[PDB]
Amino acid sequence: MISETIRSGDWKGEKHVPVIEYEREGELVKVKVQVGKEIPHPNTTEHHIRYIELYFLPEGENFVYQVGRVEFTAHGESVNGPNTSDVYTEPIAYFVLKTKKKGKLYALSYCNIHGLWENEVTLE
Amino acid sequence: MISETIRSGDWKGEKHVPVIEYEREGELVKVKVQVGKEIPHPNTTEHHIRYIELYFLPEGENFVYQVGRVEFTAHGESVNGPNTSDVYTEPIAYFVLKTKKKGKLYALSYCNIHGLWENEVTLE
Amino acid sequence: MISETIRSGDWKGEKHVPVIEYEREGELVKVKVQVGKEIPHPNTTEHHIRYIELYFLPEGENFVYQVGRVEFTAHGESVNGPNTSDVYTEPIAYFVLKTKKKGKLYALSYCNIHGLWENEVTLE
Amino acid sequence: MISETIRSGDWKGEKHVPVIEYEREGELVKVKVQVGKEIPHPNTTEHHIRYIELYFLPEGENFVYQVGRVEFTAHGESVNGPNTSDVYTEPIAYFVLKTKKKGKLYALSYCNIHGLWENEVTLE
Ligand SMILES: [Fe+3]
Ligand SMILES: [Fe+3]
Ligand SMILES: [Fe+3]
Ligand SMILES: [Fe+3]
Repeated sequence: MISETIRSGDWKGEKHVPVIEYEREGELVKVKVQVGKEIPHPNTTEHHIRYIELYFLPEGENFVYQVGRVEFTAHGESVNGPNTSDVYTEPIAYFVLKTKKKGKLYALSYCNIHGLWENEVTLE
Repeated sequence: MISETIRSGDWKGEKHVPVIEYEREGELVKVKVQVGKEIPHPNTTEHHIRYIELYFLPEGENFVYQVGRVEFTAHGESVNGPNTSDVYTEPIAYFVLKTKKKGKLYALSYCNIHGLWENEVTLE
Repeated sequence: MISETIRSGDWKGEKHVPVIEYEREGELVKVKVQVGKEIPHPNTTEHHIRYIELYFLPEGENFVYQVGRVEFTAHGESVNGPNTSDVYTEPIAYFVLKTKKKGKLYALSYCNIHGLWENEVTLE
Repeated sequence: MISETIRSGDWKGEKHVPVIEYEREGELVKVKVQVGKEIPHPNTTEHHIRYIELYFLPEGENFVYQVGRVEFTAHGESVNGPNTSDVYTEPIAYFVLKTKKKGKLYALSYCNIHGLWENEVTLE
C-alpha cells in the first residue's frame, strides 16, 4: 500500500514534515502549511519540496475532500546552470477554505528525493 | 494517518480503483492507469474522476518517486449549464517512464465525491 | 495562438481578472493573487475558478519562470448532490518568492466555463 | 500580455514546441502531445520538460476548455545526486477526450529553463 512510502514525525526538530496551522474566521478557515518551519529545508535545483496538498475529512463523514494543491515550481534552474536563476519558490502554502464543518485536516507534501510526507490536525 | 482516507477495494456498483498495466520496451516502461476499465465511472459535472498519479519505489530503495500526474479537467460544464459542453476527459492515464530498475508502481486517484483510491503492481 | 483564448481587463469592473499584489520583505517577495476582489466570483459545483498560476520574467531576460500553481479543488460537490458538501476552496493564492531580481509578474487563472484569464504587474 | 513569454517556433538545436497528433474513434478523440519527437529534448535534473497542457476551443464558441494537464515529475534526482536515480519521465502526454464537436486544440508546455511553448491543430 502507498502508506508504506509516506513518512510522518515530529516537525519540531525536522525539516520534511508539513506543519499545519489555521485560523477560523466566521465561515472562513485560513490554513497555512509549510515544510521547514524550525529547520529550513533545502531549496536547490537538486533538492526541493515540489508541492503541498491539503485534504479535509469532515467529522463523521466517509469521504475525504481535496481542499487544494500548491506547487512550488521555481528552484534556481537556469540556462546558466543549476542554482543560478536567483528565483526560488519557498514551500509555504496557504488555503482559504469556506466551511462551517469540523473534522480533520491532512497535509501531503513531496520532496523530490525524500519521498512523500504527511501530517494532520483536528479542525475545531 | 492520511491512509485512513484512502480506499484500495471497490464496492460493487462503481469502479474507483485505478487499474495499472505496463509494457517494458528496452529502457522504456509504458504505463497505463485507468479508472472504470469495463464499467465506466461516471463523468458528469457533479461526479467525476479528477486525476491519477503514478509513483515508483525502486526495489531496495527508501524513497518513492512521483513519476507523473494526469489531471482530467473537462467534465461537461458550460455557460449553458452542467453536462452541456459535450467535452469530457476520460480517466485514462499513460506515462512513459525511462528506467532499467525494478520495484513497485503505485497509483493514487481521486473522485470528486468519493475520496482517494489506490492500487499497486510489481514492476518486473 | 493560445492568446486568442486568454482574456484580460479591469478587475474593478469585472470578476474574472486575477488581481496581483505583492510585498517585498528582504530577499522574500510575498505575492497574493485572487479572483473576485471587487466582485466575488461564484464558487459552485457548476461554475468556479479552478486554479491560479504565477509567472516571473526577470527584467532583461528571455525566459519566463513558473513560480507556482495553486489549485482550488473543493466546490460543494458531494454524494448528496452539487453544492451540498459545505466545503469550498476560495480562489485566493499566496506565493512566497525568494529573489532579488526585478521584472514582471504574470497571473494566469482558469474558470471552468469562462476560459483563461490573465493579468500582470511590474515587480519593482 | 503573458503571450509575450510564449514561443511557438523552435530554434535549431533543441526541440520545445509540443507536437499534437490525434485519432478520432466514434465519440472518442485520442490525443497525443509530445516534446522532442524526432530529436529528444534533454531530460536531466537541471534541464527538463515539466508538463504539457491540452486545451480545446469548439468551433464557433467563446470559451476555451482545459482538457487536461500531464506533469512529468521524475528527472533523475536522488539522494545520491542529480541524474542518479535512473528514473525519468518522458514528455509524452496522452489524453482521451469524449466529444462530437470540432474546433481547435492547443498545447502549452514548459521547459524548466526555456519558458513556455505552444502549438495548435485543427480538430476536424
Ligand atoms: Fe529533502
Ligand atoms: Fe465516484
Ligand atoms: Fe466565471
Ligand atoms: Fe529546454
